[PDB]
Amino acid sequence: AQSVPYGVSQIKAPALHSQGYTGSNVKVAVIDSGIDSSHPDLKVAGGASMVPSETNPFQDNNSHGTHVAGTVAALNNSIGVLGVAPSASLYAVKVLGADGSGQYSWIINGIEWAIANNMDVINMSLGGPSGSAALKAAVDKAVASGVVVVAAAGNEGTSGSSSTVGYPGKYPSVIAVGAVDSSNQRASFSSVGPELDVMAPGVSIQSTLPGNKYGAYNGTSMASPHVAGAAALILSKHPNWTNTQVRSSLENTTTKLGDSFYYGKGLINVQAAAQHHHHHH
Amino acid sequence: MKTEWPELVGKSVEEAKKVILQDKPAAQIIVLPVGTIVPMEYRIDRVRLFVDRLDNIAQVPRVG
Ligand SMILES: [Ca+2]
Ligand code: NA
Repeated sequence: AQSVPYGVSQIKAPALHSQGYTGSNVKVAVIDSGIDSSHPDLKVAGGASMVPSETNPFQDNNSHGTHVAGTVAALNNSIGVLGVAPSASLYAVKVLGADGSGQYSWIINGIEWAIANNMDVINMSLGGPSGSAALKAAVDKAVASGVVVVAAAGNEGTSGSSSTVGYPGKYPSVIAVGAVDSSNQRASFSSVGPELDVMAPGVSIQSTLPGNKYGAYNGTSMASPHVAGAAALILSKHPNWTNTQVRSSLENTTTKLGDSFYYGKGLINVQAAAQHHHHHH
Repeated sequence: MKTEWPELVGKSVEEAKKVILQDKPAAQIIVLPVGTIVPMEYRIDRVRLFVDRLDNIAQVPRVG
């Protein structure tokens, strides 16, 4: 039997599934450590590796990209977990080495590959404390080209009145996502600041792991793909909506939580986002 | 619980490893170049050490 992780229910993804919408024909790039394509609860449609010495994007020797991908798009069947957008076309864009680090140029090349291959959504469950002009230009180009770009806000927690949102989440063109638990409380590690945009579940999130396994992880890494998957659901229901419209629909229909410095606009609600008229609940 | 070590910035990666392992003997320590991008999972058992090209600590070490 399949299980629906609590976070998929919490963002109201099952309301889209019941309407018949599951992210069909929507192309989502998981720009990350690869995706294990042999996992029976994932279907990987394509991809590419930007890591010079690790040329297979369908081998995930880290485990992180596979977990992120299952939250986006684990298959709807009788096994494992169910993803937010279980019919999405999933692309493994490997930009992190097995050791769990990537050069800025590799992430940029992955973003460029996504643009060149007409991805509808990019998820980046990744970050660093500094920007670069080249990084900002790549995310700005993707958004100018029509791609919905979603990233983890960072796991820096608080630091008085300072923003702790990392890059590329901190760029205006990217939707920066923080983490809440099942009671809608901000996780203590979740980055904060005026750049925090929306929140999604990121505590004890069950998903797919390499070698046909499953497991619960924590992080703004886990929160980001709920939002990338929600963007795919919305596009499958409204295939002409632009990235601008998909972004506004998620922002304009959150359930407001606390102060925006800690919670941004609150928890996404993809049921409300995917209606024509938007308001907060 | 001690979970950040701002006093280690500018020290050698060797001294940072020793000090972190005194405070947190079960820590999983990972050394990476400063200015790289890393995945955003939060692991209470892990301490990343970001080093400059001289192998000195270039960012406050913290659990995560
Ligand atoms: Ca399944
Ligand atoms: Na942003």
